Amino acid sequence: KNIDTVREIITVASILIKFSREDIVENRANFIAFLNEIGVTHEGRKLNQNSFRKIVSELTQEDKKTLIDEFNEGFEGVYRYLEMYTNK
DNA sequence: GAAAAGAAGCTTTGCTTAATAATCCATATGGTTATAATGGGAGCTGTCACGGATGCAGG
Repeated sequence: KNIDTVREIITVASILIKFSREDIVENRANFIAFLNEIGVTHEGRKLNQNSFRKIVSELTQEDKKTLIDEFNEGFEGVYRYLEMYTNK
């Protein structure tokens, strides 16, 4: 379904903020322009801000859990250091 | 083949918020006090065994 399109969204976000290029995620319209030029596609077309908030909105809680769990896999070296000093 | 229906793509719009005028207030700094006002205080008090460096002295 659309869940796979969201998977490529967060994966491109993972590469994007992983390679020290941050400022293009927090602003939204330029980010959607970036996603449209790299050629992601939900239902045969480009991405609208309404369409973006729908596809983020129309979404299941367990799938969201799956997406953040998949997202945390690249950022493992940060989290091991993060929790090694919090084992109280 | 019609017709409701929902998205694509424009707009607004009530709300927010970051930039910036205004103001006030901590802060520094200095001055200025004209009778006279003339040597401190805890110091521990019940180690101790060695040891080397002064220290003093007579031959």
